[PDB]
Amino acid sequence: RYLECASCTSLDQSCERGREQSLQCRYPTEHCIEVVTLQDEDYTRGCGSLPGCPGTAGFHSNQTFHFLKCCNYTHCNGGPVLDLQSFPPNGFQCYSCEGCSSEEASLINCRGPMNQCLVATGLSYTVRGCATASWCQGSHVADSFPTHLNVSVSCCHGSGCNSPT
Ligand SMILES: *[C@@H]1O[C@H](CO)[C@@H](O)[C@H](O)[C@H]1NC(C)=O
Repeated sequence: RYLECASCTSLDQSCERGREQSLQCRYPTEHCIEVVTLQDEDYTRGCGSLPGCPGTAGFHSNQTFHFLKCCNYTHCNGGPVLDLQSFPPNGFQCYSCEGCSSEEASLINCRGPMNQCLVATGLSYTVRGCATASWCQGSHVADSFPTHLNVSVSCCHGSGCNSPT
């Protein structure tokens, strides 16, 4: 039948404050979705379809945080608003830079499910940080890159394994 999802948008203050709003989605074609990007601060909750649902995907560096979640139960995408600090450190560290070389790259402490060290380059921006595997292997890195460049990703598991060589 229908799936009832939380609904809000950062155009409004609906994410950042208020009673939680509902929206009907067409399941199984659609699911509850929650998309976060903070550098700027874009936040949305509603209906959508991500391949790999239910699940989450995420990436953070020193100055950017992306997170996505998809799920299939009532208001599963609701609750308190997320930021990077909602996620307890997971024990790993990765090098970080924005779109960068060995002459600067600082380690950050990885949080939540973002336990892979990432390097990605777009044909020329380069980014490094902490990522989930689903972020490494999806189309998510191609998105969140300026315009329509050629994207290659490399991820590894192990603290600091994405160091600039
Ligand atoms: C985080 O980034 C800021 C730049 O806005 C920088 O001043 C700071 O040293 C960085 N710290 C870490 C731990 O990455």
